Amino acid sequence: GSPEIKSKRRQFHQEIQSRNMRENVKRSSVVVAAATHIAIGILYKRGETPLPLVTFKYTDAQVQTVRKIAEEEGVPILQRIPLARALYWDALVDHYIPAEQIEATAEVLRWLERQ
Amino acid sequence: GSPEIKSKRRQFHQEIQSRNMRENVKRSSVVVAAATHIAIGILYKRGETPLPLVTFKYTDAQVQTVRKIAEEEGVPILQRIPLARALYWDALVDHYIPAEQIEATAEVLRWLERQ
Repeated sequence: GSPEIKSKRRQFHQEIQSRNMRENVKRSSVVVAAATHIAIGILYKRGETPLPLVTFKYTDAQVQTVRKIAEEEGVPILQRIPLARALYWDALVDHYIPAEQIEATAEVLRWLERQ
Repeated sequence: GSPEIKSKRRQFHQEIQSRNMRENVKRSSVVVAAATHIAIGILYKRGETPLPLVTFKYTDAQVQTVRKIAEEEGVPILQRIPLARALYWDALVDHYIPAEQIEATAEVLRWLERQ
């Protein structure tokens, strides 16, 4: 895949998703955020997901609502600006994380295990 | 305005816009892009617009379509990754550019005047 086809895949898999925001937050393990700009959902369940999965991407004021819902549902949210940005631009929703984001995502999930 | 209200304003002014992509490209002076990721429209007309105005923001595969339409309509497109990103995150559509982007936007418009 060319960068162009990657961009088509990203847009398509965003558009085909049929989940509301609460459902997306609730099914996530953790939210990686850049406050007021980005929220990315990550799902990782040992022996279910072979790798962390990106569940959602929201932006701007939607991040406020994600924070409100995450608090209600007991999903932790962490400020990781570079990871949030990289996943925003490069990840495909409902797919495993890109290789380049493995190290940073594992660091978040070690934190999550401690939480 | 707090960063939170800025994010609400960005999202609102995006949602209230009622223009299609061709109309947005056609009314722009130049498109600032990060290929396969971002396209931002800029309008600047001396004595009409006191400052450059952000006309649109598109992402992912939509950038391909913006490039196709820009070619048809004679609107130049320039790769400026840092400016495209900064406008993506911080600018309000249908408003003048943020102060921090004045220098980089003026550089693009000097180029445009030469074109």
